Amino acid sequence: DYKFWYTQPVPKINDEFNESVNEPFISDNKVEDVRKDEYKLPPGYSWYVCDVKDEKDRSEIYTLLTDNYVEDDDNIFRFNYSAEFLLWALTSPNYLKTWHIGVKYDASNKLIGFISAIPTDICIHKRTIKMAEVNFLCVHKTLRSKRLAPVLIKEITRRINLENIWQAIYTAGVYLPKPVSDARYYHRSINVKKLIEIGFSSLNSRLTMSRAIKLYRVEDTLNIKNMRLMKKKDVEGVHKLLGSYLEQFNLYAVFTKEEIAHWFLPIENVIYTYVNEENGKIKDMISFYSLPSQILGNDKYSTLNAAYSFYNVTTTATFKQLMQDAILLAKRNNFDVFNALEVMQNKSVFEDLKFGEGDGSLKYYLYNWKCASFAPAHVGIVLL
Ligand SMILES: CCCCCCCCCCCCCC(=O)CSCCNC(=O)CCNC(=O)[C@H](O)C(C)(C)COP(=O)(O)OP(=O)(O)OC[C@H]1O[C@@H](n2cnc3c(N)ncnc32)[C@H](O)[C@@H]1OP(=O)(O)O
Ligand SMILES: NCCCCCCCCCC(=O)N[C@@H](CO)C(=O)N[C@@H](CCCCN)C(=O)NCCC1CCCCC1
Ligand SMILES: [Cl-]
Ligand SMILES: [Mg+2]
Repeated sequence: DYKFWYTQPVPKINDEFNESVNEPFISDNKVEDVRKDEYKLPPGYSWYVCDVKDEKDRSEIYTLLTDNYVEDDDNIFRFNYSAEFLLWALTSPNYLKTWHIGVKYDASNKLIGFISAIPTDICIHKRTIKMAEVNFLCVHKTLRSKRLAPVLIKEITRRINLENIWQAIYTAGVYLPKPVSDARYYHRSINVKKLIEIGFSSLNSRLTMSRAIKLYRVEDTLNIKNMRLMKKKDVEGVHKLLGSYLEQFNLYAVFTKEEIAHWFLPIENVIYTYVNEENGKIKDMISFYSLPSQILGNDKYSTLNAAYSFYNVTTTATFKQLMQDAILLAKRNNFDVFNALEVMQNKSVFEDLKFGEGDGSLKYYLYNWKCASFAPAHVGIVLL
């Protein structure tokens, strides 16, 4: 059952809506009526507002997620967002410090839970709505299944509603009421022997080690020869190319110029964006973010270096050629695997480019919004 989720303005498990339905579960909400008081925590635990711009607070969030964040279904790989990744993820334009909420255990003064949101304009089925994007919900492994997570959820909802914002977008690997879409992850091996060693991949009695290395070999030469790291001059051209491209989709972020600068200007070991400029015009782009996983219980390796497909647009090449070059640039940047969801145009190139189907899928959710669900080809946004 979903005893907490049932109490929320989200679809029931059997709710099915027509294409023409595109509206809040609960309208005419009033900032005036929102609770002013912080939700109650169990005895000896306290809210804490985290300053992600302070290196020590940001270290505390980092340590909590390194120890306690999401794993694969077999508990071998744990997401290991870097501290600098977290700074970038949480400091987007017009972010609110008061949306970065920790919970401390009073007796140790240590952070045991966290939840965050950033503001984002989201276009769902051709209506743009101010939303919050919720991410990084984490409770310490030692305090699980004590119903802390609905306290964290209800508290960020209250803070977000104080800002006159009544919809949110979030993603999870767990099934919850009720996905507006569901995208499988696919994986394109780069460092094959490592991936075998750590049990990310496997060999069969058809594939020997040398065969598997040969299969995934790539030519160190770009299809689009001028693709280069994006520069601050490129920001308006990226904004034009990406903004135009994204409008075809059922669900996508509407980016200002300033969000473009934030979300794409490269930061080593965090975000990589490459552009093809022609005539002072940006005609193609490739982006991917770095998200390592800590490898649990492997004597030889501690970390799996992984690049995640972000936003990719081509006007002068094929999309296969574009994504071939995205794999190469990730190889050039020392990544072991290139990961992508079956969103946008991506699935169309998976078989050709030797991506393998994963064992997880990422569900997309909206809070307080009622709409038809859609196939993930129609999803045009990637959350972190
Ligand atoms: C308008 C503004 C709106 C703002 C708010 C919008 C919504 C934002 C929602 C958040 C979006 C975050 C997106 C995001 O960060 C990306 S998805 C990743 C979330 N993080 C992890 O998976 C970290 C590893 N696990 C944990 O820390 C814990 O297991 C957590 C904290 C997840 C659950 O802690 P726990 O100790 O295992 O459980 P209880 O405390 O006993 O709580 C049980 C209740 O929590 C429901 N639950 C479990 N996992 C959930 C999940 N991933 N989303 C939503 N709900 C989730 C569960 O169904 C149950 O409710 P139910 O009885 O109805 O079934
Ligand atoms: N919601 C925001 C973020 C948090 C939610 C994120 C939810 C996802 C959490 C992590 C997760 O399950 N990853 C999956 C996605 O497939 C994953 O890596 N599988 C890998 C490793 C499986 C390890 C064993 N079990 C996987 O299949 N390799 C197969 C690779 C292979 C390459 C060669 C060709 C065939 C397949
Ligand atoms: Cl080259
Ligand atoms: Mg709990």
